Amino acid sequence: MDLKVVVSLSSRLYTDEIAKMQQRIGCILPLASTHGTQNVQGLGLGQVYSLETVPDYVSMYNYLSDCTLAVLDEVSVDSLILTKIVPGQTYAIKNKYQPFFQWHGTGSLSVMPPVFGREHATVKLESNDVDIVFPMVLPTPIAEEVLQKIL
Amino acid sequence: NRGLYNMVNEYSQRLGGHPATSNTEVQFVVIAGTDVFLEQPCSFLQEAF
Amino acid sequence: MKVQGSVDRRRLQRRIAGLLPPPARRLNISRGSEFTRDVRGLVEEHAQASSLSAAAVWRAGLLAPGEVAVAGGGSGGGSFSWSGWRPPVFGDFLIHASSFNNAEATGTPLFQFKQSDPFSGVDAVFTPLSLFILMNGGLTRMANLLYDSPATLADLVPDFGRLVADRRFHNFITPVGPLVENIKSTYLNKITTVVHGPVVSKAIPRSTVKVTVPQEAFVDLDAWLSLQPCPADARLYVALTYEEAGPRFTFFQSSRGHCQIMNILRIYYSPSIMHRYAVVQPLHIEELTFGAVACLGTFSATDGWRRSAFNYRGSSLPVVEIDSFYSNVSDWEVIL
Amino acid sequence: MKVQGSVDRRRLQRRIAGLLPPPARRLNISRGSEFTRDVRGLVEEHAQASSLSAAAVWRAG
Amino acid sequence: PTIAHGDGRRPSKQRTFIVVKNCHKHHISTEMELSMLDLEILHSIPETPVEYAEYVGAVKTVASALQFGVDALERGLINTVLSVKLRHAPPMFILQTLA
Amino acid sequence: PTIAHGDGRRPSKQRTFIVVKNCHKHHISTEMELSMLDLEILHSIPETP
Amino acid sequence: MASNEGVENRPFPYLTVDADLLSNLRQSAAEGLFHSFDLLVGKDAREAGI
Amino acid sequence: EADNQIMGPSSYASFVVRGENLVTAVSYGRVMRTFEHFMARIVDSPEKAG
Amino acid sequence: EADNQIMGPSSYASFVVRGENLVTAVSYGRVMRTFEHFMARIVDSPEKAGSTKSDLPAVAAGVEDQPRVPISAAVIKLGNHAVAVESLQKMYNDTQSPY
Repeated sequence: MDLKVVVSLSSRLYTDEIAKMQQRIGCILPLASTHGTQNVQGLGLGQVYSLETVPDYVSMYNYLSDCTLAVLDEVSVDSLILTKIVPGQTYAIKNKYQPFFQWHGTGSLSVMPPVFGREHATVKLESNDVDIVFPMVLPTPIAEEVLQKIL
Repeated sequence: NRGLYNMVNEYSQRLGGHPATSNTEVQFVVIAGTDVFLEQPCSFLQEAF
Repeated sequence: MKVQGSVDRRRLQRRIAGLLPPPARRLNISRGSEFTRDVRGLVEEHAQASSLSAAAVWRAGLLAPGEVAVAGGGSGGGSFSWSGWRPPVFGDFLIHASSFNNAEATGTPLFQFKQSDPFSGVDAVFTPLSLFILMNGGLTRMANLLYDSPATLADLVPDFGRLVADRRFHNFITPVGPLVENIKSTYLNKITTVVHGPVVSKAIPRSTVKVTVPQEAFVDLDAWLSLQPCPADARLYVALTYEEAGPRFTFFQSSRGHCQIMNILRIYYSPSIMHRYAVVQPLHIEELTFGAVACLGTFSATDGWRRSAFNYRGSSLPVVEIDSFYSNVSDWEVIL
Repeated sequence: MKVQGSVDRRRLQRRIAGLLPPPARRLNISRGSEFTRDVRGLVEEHAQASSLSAAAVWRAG
Repeated sequence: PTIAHGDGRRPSKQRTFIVVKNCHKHHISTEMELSMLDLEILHSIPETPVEYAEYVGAVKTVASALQFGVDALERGLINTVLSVKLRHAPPMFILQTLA
Repeated sequence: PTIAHGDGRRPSKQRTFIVVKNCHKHHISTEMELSMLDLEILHSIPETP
Repeated sequence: MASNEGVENRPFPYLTVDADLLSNLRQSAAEGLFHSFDLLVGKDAREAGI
Repeated sequence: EADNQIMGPSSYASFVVRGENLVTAVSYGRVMRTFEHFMARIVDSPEKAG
Repeated sequence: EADNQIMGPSSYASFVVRGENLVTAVSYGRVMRTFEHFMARIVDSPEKAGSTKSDLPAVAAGVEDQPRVPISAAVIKLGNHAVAVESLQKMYNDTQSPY
């Protein structure tokens, strides 16, 4: 079973933006299409969390529930390689999320939309004129306190 | 303050701080060490006898 | 001629030849033959062990890309879709050796209390009997034999007075799953359970593992309730119940469904809700909650949960045992 | 223990020879000869000018 | 490599270390003086036996100067080796117990 | 190259440009289906016509 | 600390030396004796693909 | 139409890393196109006008 | 002194940077040492094990098969060891510089 997804870029990335995205090599990105070759306009949340219109919490929630998640594995000058998350498989993730929360073994992790600043969730790719945005992954007991307090 | 082996290396391979002059009437501090063939074991311990 | 495109025929055929064949099912049967080389291959299931030799490892097929071993090395390799057998995910815990009694049934479901000291290195893990003595014939005589000086368990949970009062004790306890392996060490034991997977023994000569629950606590929700369907699966549940007498722990079995079960548990606990709500505690802010429920896994209906004794220290305890368990933990749902 | 890392004979033999000759001075005049190609070596002024050609530029110095 | 233990201690898997060392460079030089009279009478030719004796004196002097320089190079090479060793020799009252 | 001029211009020295071009990569993929009946009956020997 | 400056884990044809270098490793790595050193544990011990 | 047909190659032009290119790809990350030609122009036939 | 003399090489072992080394030095910033050995173990003979006897010649780019001479020093034996002992104070004095 093939889980690899190759994201090809229209234009080569700057030597700086490679350093930015490599720092986030192990983390979950939601994927528009489940097919093997893909575009760059798909993976970010820039569609739902965008600079031009007002963002909604209940709109990003509806998206992450339907969407297909993925894990970053390697970044090239002109490429992005991911592996889909599907049932009946065990994955190894890392936590690289700018507001830092400690994780615990044998716990329950939750994938919730970024309720902190944009700057913490985003990596701007000026070369392709898009920003890729990551969902935040909290331990569920932490995610509940954060929700009801900002609410 | 740095590592133990770093200190051991710097002991011999780097001149200590402001050592005294030799074969002079009084002892000045030496900036340029040509003859200088000295070594000071109390700078390590920080103890005087 | 021109080199056929970029793609090369007779080179993709070889590569796709490996991917094509699906696993074997629906073999034809002849009473004359009645046991064949064909019938064997369909039945053999390729155990995953070895004798520790570089040549013997290739024989068994441990060094294979898929998550499960395919025997014969490359031969018969590339099916990758066969009964969706998923290996178990084991968990490793480091325990105070005086906290865990070594004489445990090898299959008993475990529970981990989430400590509140940062950067620790040891964990607190409880059996159904440890939880009995902590929460304070039957379990009373047997649990006290296994665990004397209940103080050492009270030392692990220092807020237990506070937690059961605010009715938030359950969310710091996370179910982990049945025992699989236990190393017996003087100071810090090493316990291995199986979380989210077919509970299977890792010993060298294989033996079937069956999760065991004391019969005093286990309550068949399906018989107490007694056209209806007969489905394949049945599920095991736990209910932590804050009563007037004190917190309590019970296990349940039924194959109805989640929305139904949450209704049957409210009917089952109606006598005990009225009592607490009238005798001792009418009302307060935090003290409103009654209890929680979680699901511990799915086992086969129509079988499982035989009854047996647990013999230790010249005294027995009637215990039920479930076969072919598949550990699968969900979070706690408040019943009230 | 054989020869040396920086051998004196090898360096002194070739490199030293070019640096040694200093500009000539006080050549003695012989009335009998009255002029030689040697006296030209002392007098010559060695002016710096050329013809724009690869072979002439090298000749010019 | 490791040992396999019967205790609970979590095991170290296969481990490898990778170390990198670098060069250090050194320089050596010496100066010599040669007299202009010496050089000029060397590059001239003698016309009388007194000037020929002076000539052989000049050639001996220049050869001795070059030999002096070469010997200085050799002494300096041995000197720099010994000084590198001395730099990297830690003291004995440290090394005896640290070893 | 350059041109030599009698005017007052400041002389343009010998000039050379060094230029660099980089590769671009493209990926391509298709999907095909095969039914389980087809994938099965291919491997079992057929007896009847 | 200053982990690795010129360490390169490219696959090389490594020369096998009988001298035992494995006598001052975790002690030297712990405090610090090497300018640039890298520790590769577990799966990372393999040779990297070219 | 003038000629209504043309001529052209039928096979591709293959490129592989075989020898010193392989050893440089291992030891050194970089790889050279026509390593043999670079050798021929640097060491084999130097001081020759291109 | 158990020996009163030792035996050692009489000329230094060379390093020459001509060939594929030259090509890689011109094209890329790097120079390989024993490019021949790298190539022999990579492309000319892969899938070949590692042995110290097998690799001894390769690591022996030095004194291996260089002429032998006697060198005058005093040797002393401590236990299993045989160690030389020297003093260059004469080399420093006959130049009138501190030892």
